Amino acid sequence: NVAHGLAWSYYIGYLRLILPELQARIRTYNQHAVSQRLYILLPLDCGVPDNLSMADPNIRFLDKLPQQTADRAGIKDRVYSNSIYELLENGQRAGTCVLEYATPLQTLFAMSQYSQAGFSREDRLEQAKLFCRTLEDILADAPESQNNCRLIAYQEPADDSSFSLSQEVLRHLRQEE
Amino acid sequence: NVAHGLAWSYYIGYLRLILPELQARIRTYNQHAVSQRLYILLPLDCGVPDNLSMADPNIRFLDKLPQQTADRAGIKDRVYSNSIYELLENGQRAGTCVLEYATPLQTLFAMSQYSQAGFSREDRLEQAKLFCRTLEDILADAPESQNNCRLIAYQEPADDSSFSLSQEVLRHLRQEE
Repeated sequence: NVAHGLAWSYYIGYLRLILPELQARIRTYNQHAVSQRLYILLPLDCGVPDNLSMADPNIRFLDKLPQQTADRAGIKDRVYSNSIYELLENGQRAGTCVLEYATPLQTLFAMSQYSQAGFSREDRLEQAKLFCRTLEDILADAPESQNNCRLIAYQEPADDSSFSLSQEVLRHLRQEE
Repeated sequence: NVAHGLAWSYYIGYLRLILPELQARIRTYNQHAVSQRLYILLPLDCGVPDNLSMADPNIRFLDKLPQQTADRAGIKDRVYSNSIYELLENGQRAGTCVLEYATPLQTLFAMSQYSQAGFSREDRLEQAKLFCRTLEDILADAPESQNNCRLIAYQEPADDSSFSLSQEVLRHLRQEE
């Protein structure tokens, strides 16, 4: 269903455009240290806040990369931007990386709320899973992915406290070892 | 099929974000004249070149609007940009407007070429039509659309010369009368 098109659109109109130029952008910043790879958050609840420091204050915005621009579909200098965050753990800087949510999941969340979209609110989790799975299969085979990015899919427990998002990211970041 | 999700995603992650701020952006430019409304090109052949002056040299890039920025899905200051074109007719400036292609149609075109996307190349025209139709139905009811934008859907003849894209746009622009 809908997650398949959105996963493909996310690759085609974003990942395949930005991944081949990412390492080069990261070097340039590091002169003027940031881990290689784009870390893409995939919350299966589709809860995508716009400010990441509100998902977890241990994720703390540092800076932006150098913008990448390109002429796209009649738009001159369409801008692709990405943000660099520091991951904190017990008050210590434990990691630095380019981190963001996968925006199509916010697009599934919204769809589920608009009547005329014929997308039922209880189909969210199944579409989110389909989106993650489609996207992994795309990136296994993707020439533009060689390292390059890491998917961080997760599901919060029902419905207690704990869950650290920073710790979730820190786990994958440490793996890169 | 896939065009439904893409139309909804186009509204949700773009049109509903940019249309409420567009008129205000157009006034600001006009101080430092451009028709109101975003003109969105919908070629049913899904042929979306990146440079519009290559679709028709009578469409000639003038300037960009003031960028609109917002914090979106962990990205700080994601940038929405739009380009202003002059429409020429027999060497005379006949119109000035903010013009672009609908990018999801380029996303359908690409999908049709990747084997693993299970999207057959001969289903393009039917998905393009579905995308246009879904998008019109979204924008009939859309509070964010009140004027605001104009869809210009068209299909080139098989397979002679003529067809002017500038003339196609000029027709809808003149209607706004």
